[PDB]
Amino acid sequence: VYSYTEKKRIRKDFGKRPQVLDVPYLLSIQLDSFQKFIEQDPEGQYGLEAAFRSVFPIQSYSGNSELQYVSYRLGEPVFDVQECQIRGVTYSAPLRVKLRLVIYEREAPEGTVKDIKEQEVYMGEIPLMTDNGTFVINGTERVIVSQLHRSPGVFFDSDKGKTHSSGKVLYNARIIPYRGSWLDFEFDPKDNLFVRIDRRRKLPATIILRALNYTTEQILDLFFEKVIFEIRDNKLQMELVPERLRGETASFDIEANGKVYVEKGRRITARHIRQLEKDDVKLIEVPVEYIAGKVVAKDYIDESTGELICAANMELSLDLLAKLSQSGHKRIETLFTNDLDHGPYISETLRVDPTNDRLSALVEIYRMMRPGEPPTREAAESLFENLFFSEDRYDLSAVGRMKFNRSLLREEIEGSGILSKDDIIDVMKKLIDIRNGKGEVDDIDHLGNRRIRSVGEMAENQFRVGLVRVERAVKERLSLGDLDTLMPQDMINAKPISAAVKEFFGSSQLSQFMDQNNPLSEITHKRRISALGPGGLTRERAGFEVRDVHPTHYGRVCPIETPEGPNIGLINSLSVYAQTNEYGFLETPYRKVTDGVVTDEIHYLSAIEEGNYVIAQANSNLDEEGHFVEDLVTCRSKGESSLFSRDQVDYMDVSTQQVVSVGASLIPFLEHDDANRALMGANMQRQAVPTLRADKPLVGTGMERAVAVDSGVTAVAKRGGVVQYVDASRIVIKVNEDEMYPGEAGIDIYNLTKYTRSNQNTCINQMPCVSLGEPVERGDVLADGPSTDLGELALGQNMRVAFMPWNGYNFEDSILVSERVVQEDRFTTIHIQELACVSRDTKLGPEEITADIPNVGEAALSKLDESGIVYIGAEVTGGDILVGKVTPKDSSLRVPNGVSGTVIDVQVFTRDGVEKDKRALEIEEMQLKQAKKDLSEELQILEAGLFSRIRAVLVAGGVEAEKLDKLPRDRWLELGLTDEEKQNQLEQLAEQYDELKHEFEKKLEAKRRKITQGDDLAPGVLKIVKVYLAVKRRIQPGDKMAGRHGNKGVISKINPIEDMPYDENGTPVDIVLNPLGVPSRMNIGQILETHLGMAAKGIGDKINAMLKQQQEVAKLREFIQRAYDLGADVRQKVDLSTFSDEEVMRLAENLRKGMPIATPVFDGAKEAEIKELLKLGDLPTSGQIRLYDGRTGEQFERPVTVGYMYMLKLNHLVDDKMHARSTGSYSLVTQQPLGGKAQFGGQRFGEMEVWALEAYGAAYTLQEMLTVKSDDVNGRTKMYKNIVDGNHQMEPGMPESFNVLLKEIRSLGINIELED
Amino acid sequence: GITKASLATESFISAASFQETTRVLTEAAVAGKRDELRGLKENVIVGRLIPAGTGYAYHQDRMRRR
Amino acid sequence: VPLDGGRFATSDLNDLYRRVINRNNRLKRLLDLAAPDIIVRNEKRMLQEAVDALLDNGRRGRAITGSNKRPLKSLADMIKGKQGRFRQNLLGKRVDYSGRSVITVGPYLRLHQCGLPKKMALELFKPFIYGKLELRGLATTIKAAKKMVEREEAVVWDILDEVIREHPVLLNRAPTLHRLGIQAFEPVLIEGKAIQLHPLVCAAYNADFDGDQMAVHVPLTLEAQLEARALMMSTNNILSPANGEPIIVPSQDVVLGLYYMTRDCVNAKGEGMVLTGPKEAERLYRSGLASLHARVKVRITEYEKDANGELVAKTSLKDTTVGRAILWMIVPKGLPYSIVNQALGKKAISKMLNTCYRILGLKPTVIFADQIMYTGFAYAARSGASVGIDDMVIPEKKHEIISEAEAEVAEIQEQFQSGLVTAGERYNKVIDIWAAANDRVSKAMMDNLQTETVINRDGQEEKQVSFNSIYMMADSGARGSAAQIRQLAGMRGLMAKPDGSIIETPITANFREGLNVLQYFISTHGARKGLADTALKTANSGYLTRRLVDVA
RNA sequence: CGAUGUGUGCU
DNA sequence: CTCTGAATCTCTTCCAGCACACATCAGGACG
DNA sequence: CGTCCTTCGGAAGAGATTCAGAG
Ligand SMILES: [Mg+2]
Repeated sequence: VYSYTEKKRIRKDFGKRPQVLDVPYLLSIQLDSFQKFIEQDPEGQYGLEAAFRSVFPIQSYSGNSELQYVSYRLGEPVFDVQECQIRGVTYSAPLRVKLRLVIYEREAPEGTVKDIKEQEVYMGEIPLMTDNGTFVINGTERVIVSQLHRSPGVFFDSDKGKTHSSGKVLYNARIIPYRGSWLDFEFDPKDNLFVRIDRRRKLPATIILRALNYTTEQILDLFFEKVIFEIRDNKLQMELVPERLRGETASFDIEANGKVYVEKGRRITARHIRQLEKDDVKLIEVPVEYIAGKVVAKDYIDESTGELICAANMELSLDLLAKLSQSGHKRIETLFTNDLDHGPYISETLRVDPTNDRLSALVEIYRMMRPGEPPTREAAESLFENLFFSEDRYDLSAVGRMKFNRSLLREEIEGSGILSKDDIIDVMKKLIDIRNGKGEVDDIDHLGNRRIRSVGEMAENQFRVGLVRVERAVKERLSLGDLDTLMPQDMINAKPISAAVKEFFGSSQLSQFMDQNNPLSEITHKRRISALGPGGLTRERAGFEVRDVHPTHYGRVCPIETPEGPNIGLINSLSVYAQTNEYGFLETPYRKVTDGVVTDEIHYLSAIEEGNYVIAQANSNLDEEGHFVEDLVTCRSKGESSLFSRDQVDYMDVSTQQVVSVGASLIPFLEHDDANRALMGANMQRQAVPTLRADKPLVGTGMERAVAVDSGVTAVAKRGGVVQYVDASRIVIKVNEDEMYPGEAGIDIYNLTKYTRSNQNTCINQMPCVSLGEPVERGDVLADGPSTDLGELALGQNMRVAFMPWNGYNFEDSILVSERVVQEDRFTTIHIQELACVSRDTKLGPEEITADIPNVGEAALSKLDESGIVYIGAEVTGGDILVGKVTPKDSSLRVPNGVSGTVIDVQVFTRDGVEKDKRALEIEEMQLKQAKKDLSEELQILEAGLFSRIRAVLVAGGVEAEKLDKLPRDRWLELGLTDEEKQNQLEQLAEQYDELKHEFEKKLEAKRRKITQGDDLAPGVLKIVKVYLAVKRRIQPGDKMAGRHGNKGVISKINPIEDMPYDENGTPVDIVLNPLGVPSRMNIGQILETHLGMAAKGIGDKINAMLKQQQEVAKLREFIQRAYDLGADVRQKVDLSTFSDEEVMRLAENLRKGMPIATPVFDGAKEAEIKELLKLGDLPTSGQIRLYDGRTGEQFERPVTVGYMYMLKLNHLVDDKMHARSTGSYSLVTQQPLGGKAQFGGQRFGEMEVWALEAYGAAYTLQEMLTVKSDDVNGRTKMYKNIVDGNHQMEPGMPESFNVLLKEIRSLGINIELED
Repeated sequence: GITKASLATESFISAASFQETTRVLTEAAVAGKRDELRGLKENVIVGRLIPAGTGYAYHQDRMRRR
Repeated sequence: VPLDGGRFATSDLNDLYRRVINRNNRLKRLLDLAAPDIIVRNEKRMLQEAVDALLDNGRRGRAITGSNKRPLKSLADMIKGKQGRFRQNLLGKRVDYSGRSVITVGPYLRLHQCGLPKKMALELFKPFIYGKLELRGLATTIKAAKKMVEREEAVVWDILDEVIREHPVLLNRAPTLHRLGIQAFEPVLIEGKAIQLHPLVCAAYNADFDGDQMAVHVPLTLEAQLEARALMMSTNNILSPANGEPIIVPSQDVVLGLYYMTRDCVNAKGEGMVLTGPKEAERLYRSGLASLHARVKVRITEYEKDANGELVAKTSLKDTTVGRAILWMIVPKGLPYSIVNQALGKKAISKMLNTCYRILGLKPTVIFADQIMYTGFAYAARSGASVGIDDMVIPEKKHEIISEAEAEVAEIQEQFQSGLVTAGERYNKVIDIWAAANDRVSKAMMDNLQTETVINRDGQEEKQVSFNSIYMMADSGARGSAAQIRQLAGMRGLMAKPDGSIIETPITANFREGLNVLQYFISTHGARKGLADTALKTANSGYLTRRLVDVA
């Protein structure tokens, strides 16, 4: 089965690996982020209510007051989306927050409150979205870019290489707080650890171990184990485990029980270790001076005097041995410090430490945080608790604690956001072990070390900024809390809230502006993740590796979609089938594989669990149950591409197209060409400009349908119905009864989008495509939007192409251009320039609006009305005065230079309290009657539906159809009929009728007010009237056009038909390209496009032959069946038998110009299939058919491949790129020409060409350039005199800017002067 | 080296066009510096001719007039 | 200055002065009313901070903002930076009498001249035509002449033709690496908005016709026009300044037509028949009665300037192709025939032009290379040598040597099972055997694409070199390479790893057929690596050449 | 009658 | 010892050119 | 409205500090 709409024009499918998954909904990201953001939801995570539970309740300073949270609510926005876009407001809804105050009594911690009070208090507005997800700020639709950042949490790196040239790596443990200060570790080449907070100085963490109140013995107990010597009978034998003997050389003759095992000088093998462990002897006799090299683990004070014989962090000597021996301390504790196994770092790190107690640690910390203050006890304590123990000042989220536990191989996934000592100590233990030689550092470029934030997350962050500001203000004003008279708005201040949200959506790099020239460009402007923004790095301090792709991106990040130049590999976007973890990672589907059967499911996987498994590729020849024909197969282990066994794999690639993004998805023949030109062609397809007349491509990919659906450019039928009424502006659909509401009748009434202005000054417009009286489908498009061709997305166009040289008109990127195309007008663009005209109240009174325009030409006056505004419909030239705004003594609105157009629309916005003149009131009444007629016809056709439901009730229950229609529609209810749910349904619809009365009255009056009400403007201005122009631009030789292959080009010259080569039929080619562009710029797939489109067009020509020269359904039936079967393994699966034979007429009219052909990305066609179509066509093998010259009329030797190419046009129109300035206005600070084109600016003359002039001897030239033509007013006035005299003589005088800089240094404390 | 000769330069104005102009200004201020400018870029900046080609013959003439 | 409204376009300098005068007035009032010394001490410290921030904030470790969380700009920062005074103002100058658009070719033009838009000519030369019309009396004043040329009347174009009769023009490109990026030319008035350019200047401009822009410059005084027509005239600009290279070398298309031209096959029309003059060969070939690429016996005549510039006439009879004689009529007098007596490659025609300038001087060399370019585009358009989908001819030995290297890496893996090879041993063995296999397939496709033509001679058969289109396009040396067609026809290389070592699996597929996901993924990685290298290479080269012009 | 950012695009 | 360089430390500074478009400018707070 | 107010580099590199090493 297929859609009845798809029965109009089916696509010839190609694809050999069958699918298990369709295309999911693409705009889920923004919807889910914003919906988890705002919802009346429990449990905090995630969204607004998490921030509310964090910030609330707000209590007093134990001053018997507490403001508690209740709820929040938002009503509708005051306006629509559309007139709001016309208006220049956000589409935002009133944040109405339910809050209750409780205030206690004197000695009432738990006692009775004196007053409670609760209100749903207002606090600002936040923007609601389009159902396409986006926001509009002030008539301008901007898009929030989600930001790639790292993971918050601990990380272990080395930072090797260029550190001190010692051949020595470093090691750094790096903790990233989700909210808090930086805290990282650092060693020496001399092997001692230090710590910093927020890139500050190099001081150890053993001082903060002192600050955590740990003794030296406790620290050595933490980070080390013990080695026990004892004062004994003779020579003080050692307790020994032979694992401690591993990897050593015997200092003396290793002996036990008087038996010799290892000689002195021998290295200890594991042989003798296991032999002595068979023997199991700890106590072994040691020499007295060998222990002098050991360092004691603990302190030893004397027994009699209680005085320190020897402290810890201290090596030994025999005099100390006698001093403790004459006291007789029978325990001696040392550390196992095997210098390859356990480096002695911590003991000597303590040897560095000058501080002793917790308090000197506190003083040193309090000094090093803020230098320039005297030390203070409680201030140091509060500072230390505010470092990483304060919930106010430090936290990591659930993701942060989870990845923290992931770093520690724990079990509990959750915890707090502040630190414990155990956290820091275990991180240090891991760091010591990485210093020792166990464990592995990890790159940042692993995607699990990265994380994309959401719109709701960063919105919650800004919301939290507003919350902490307003709670500081409230706890300020609750200290100012005036009893019995304060209400829950008397301390409110939504101006930080509003200022924060407006600064965020107004001034953010991530909030940037939508690209409206392409539905695909809009959706990839949505589907865009950056490496910049707040918390983002800097491009000028980023290496290659952070820009260059990592194999974790496979199946998750498209490798061939990024901008170039200043930001490469940093604005990388999402793939097709990739999705989003709850924890900000990239879950991704995989076809589960059993022992021999692919499980038909998918399953979502993390980055790190991809290393656990081994994933089968999509082009693996299974046999109908997962029976793969080999047992060894190319897979990856941990992104480790090599051939792997069949019983090893448990997972499989879902799609052959899931590896790329949606921009690459429409690009055929990728498997033959290079990604440079592929990425460039994807960029230029993003750079595409809309045409006038839509037409489908011939090489489809199947992705076009779901992209055109998910892009909001059209009307998807939200219900399945029957077409009732069609107009060019709205289409009425009568809803079928199955999806119909039980009460409140309704029919689908959708309004189109007509000729209107894009964000990029082009023609966004919607076009109907269906017939009246027609079955439709729920979830289906209804009318073509901009650059959409009959339920499909069709950007460019396709034309008659071939490859040969012709007189250098395909020289590098030159484009041979037939006259036939500019006859056919199929690349005319329509542009809309909008201007306004403000009415500011200024000095000497304001400036007026009417046509009192003195001392001007009467032709520009006669175009105006009485009110001073040219009429709608007026084709205008350049420089034409538009609205007369005379100055009190003229600054009238005028047409800019070089532009023409036609007056199409007037919009007026006048300040409230200002009288509108006759044109404004007249067009106001015009639009009033317009919307009045709109609402009236809505009420009347809903009335038609209502009494049609009443008629459908009276089909049964005493039907009197002749006694129905005689009396009018009203009392059709109470005719002869039972007292059932028929008549009760009629009563429901009568209540609906009275509701339509009251509702229509109140909506009509509200619309009267909204049109009537004055417009909020800036202070100073009185009215602003917007102007709309109709600009048409066909083509001119010199603009920039291309195709889908990185094949940039410029139209050189429009050329007649009599220059075009033509076949033996005489049909002239349209555009001819370079042969030499093919081998060097390695994009061979355009030749495949040429052959395939040539064959498809020959098929469509035979179709149009059998169509025009008429022929029955049977022969065309045979031909179309042989066409849609077509050779190899297909999933078309259609038959000609199941057709109404008149849709076949409609689909033949759809095929008379060409054939829709689907093309997979890496399951593309083969050359034998191409030759099959050529034999199915009337077309030869190579396709290099001879042609004949339009000039000489001879056969071209070595004939050329001809065909079609679905070409592309760009928004590089040279009228907005040609700019010249003989003499214009001058800058103020230096009397110099400016730049730009709006400002009529001059060309900047840089210094590279000054050096080029220095390679010449251009003495007069350089002198007249930089002095006369830039800086000196005297030189340019005298040169002006010379030119109006014909004279050629100059005097430079002095560069003014030279004097400017000299007086600037004179403004500095510098005696710089000029001598004689 | 190529940054050494740019700093070690009589043309302090060319050094001002080069990096660490502040150090150039401090060194010239403690120098009490006065410069017959010897070159190209500073003479572009002051807006006289360059002693390069035709301008070099003019500067031959200019030295000949003094 | 005000903005649009009562607010003003601010200067942070004025805020600095405001803060300093505020602090000073408060300090002097504290001096007036006998305040203690710690208070006025901190007051003086704040004043010292304010004055030093007016001097150089940012030299201090903390710089303050006024708003927008963006630190303000001090006087030293008014001086320095790449938006500094010499940077932004004193050298880089926005200058009148100039005009920027996108350029094009217009191949019929000449090197001394250039195409130029008529409306830009109307724009850029207003006071000239003002002075000329009031010189002819047809203009009353500045106002009348200005309104008449704003009307764009019929007579102003004639006076424009008078004033742009011989006035030179110059054009700039923004990556101005070396001096030949700007040259002097003669304007040709063009209906349109683009700028037509002679093809032999483009490589010196290093500019593709993708849509790159150039701007123009107006030589105002007469002496500047003298300078440009003397020094920066493109006719004077014939060689590299870096060495003795001819910088007017033809890039791709005319040399393609000529490499097509002076080839011959063994067997075609009039093979080895006799003529006496290339006029006759031209009359045969325009009739098509003879072949283009065939041996032809002609009588030829050359000249020899071995006296004191006096050219000795002599003649002979050669057997040669057709287009060599056709160009030999275009060939001026004092030349040998041995210079044009071969397949006439890219460097061959380059050194031909070199010797032509070294011997026959400047101007006949110039106009002769011009006529070369004209007839080269002529016969290139007449030929119609396309490219085909079957130009990439693939030997059957491809998959055989694939199977060979497959068996070899299988055996080295079997040795790696028991450990007969280690990691590095298997690594080196595998990279060498894939390199050798790829080189063998390269030799296979090399011979397959270079000597495939085996045709009759009027006899049975005879081999000769291949008439493949892409092989001849590479064999011209214009575009492409043997390694690049090796990437096309054969398999491509052995791609490296992200570190700098290599990946064990090469790209064994070709560009002619489809890849997997994986080989495409790896070569994509290498391509992105190369593109980032190009961008940061430009970033390095900028500051490089900055110091290079800063040193001597 | 602007100066800063902010992204965009061509080399 | 006491200076002798050397090594090693800790703070500078800079980094291609062109065009477009858009936003924001002192605003906060109290008379 | 009007007015008054205050946390991602790689280079040298240029000293600055320490050390070793002694005499
Ligand atoms: Mg270019």
